[PDB]
Amino acid sequence: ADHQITKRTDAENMYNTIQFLSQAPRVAGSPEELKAVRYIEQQFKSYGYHVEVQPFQFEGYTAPSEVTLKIGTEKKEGEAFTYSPNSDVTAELVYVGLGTTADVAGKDLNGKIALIQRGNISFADKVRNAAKQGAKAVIIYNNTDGKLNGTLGGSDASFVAAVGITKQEGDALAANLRAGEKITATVKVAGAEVKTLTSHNVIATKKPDANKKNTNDIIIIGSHHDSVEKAPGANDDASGVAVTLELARVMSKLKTDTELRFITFGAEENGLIGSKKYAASLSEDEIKRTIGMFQLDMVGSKDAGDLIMYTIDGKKNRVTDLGAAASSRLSGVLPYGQEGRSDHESFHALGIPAALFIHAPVEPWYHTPNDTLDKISKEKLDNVADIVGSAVYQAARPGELVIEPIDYPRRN
Ligand SMILES: [Zn+2]
Ligand SMILES: [Zn+2]
Ligand SMILES: [Zn+2]
Ligand SMILES: [Zn+2]
Ligand SMILES: [Zn+2]
Ligand SMILES: [Zn+2]
Repeated sequence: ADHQITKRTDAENMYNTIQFLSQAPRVAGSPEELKAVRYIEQQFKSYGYHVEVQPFQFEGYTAPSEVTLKIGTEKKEGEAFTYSPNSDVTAELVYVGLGTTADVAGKDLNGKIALIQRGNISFADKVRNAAKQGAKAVIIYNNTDGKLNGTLGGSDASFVAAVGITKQEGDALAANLRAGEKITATVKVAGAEVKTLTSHNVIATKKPDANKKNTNDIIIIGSHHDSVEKAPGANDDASGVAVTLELARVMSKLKTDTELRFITFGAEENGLIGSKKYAASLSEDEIKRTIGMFQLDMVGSKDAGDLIMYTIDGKKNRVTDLGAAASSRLSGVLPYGQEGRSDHESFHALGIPAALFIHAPVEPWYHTPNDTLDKISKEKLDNVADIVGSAVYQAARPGELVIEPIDYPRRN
């Protein structure tokens, strides 16, 4: 059965998809993401699919033009978190540990700037908790080297300007404050702005066409078509889009007894907005009938590691069982691990078996201007299409689904 897939997976087709999409970054809600949506829609149509485009709005964020952070007089290096409000405050700096509801409680922060350490709770909770006590601004310092780049999740007027700084420059301030030093700081954020944008999900569905063998099962194969600012996103995630499109083309040449939904989600980098919006469109019957959701994200980099399957809870499910079965016949042992950070999380949330297929550890070009076409491996793209396609086909081919018992290890 695998041969029906493996003899049809065209690596050149996938390479070409990536070439077209990665000519420029595809920031969610931008003209470039719209261009990708149109392109993807047209390719699905070319394979004979009826296509639907689901629109949705979300709050976008334009990084601030001026990020000035100063400790008394010396100018420091800091980066405002996404969705950070604007500010022009100069006041005493107060250390509030991790910034929990208790840490900031027993401390006078009214009109002051809070110094918080990165820990477990979200950057959003810290800013929010500090702002609740009167803090006019928040300075968060990293736990490791390198600049601290984070996001407050989404817009929220309850926030106050928030900027991040490296661990070294943070432990120093915290130490002096604990030592009893009275420090004054300056936090000025200008340029930041939030506006409503529209993104889209592209859905191509192949209804079962066997006949008496048709089941009422549904399988979703997805990827996301947006990329981060300044990143051409060849591997993240044009690669996933490419495999999604090619597998749709491959399946159009075969009879199936399972409904297949090939989807490219928008605004994945903004917090899985697209997939959340699509998941929310499903009926209770559709949810119970979806036997598995396969997410393809970063599956073609010559500089990435081996293929692995990630689940939200780090447990095996129907999708990892199918992935492992296919791989066992085609390439060898395919491990699984625990990780979210992609659209499969939106389906796992509904109780639908889901897994992310990705090459880990990821390449160093991840989310950089270096995530380009010349880093792509046709051989790897073809391998992923072969494995994911055969895993899906094990279920979609006419006849009852049978998954033989096979062992595969969990790997972190
Ligand atoms: Zn192959
Ligand atoms: Zn092939
Ligand atoms: Zn639209
Ligand atoms: Zn991605
Ligand atoms: Zn990404
Ligand atoms: Zn080779």
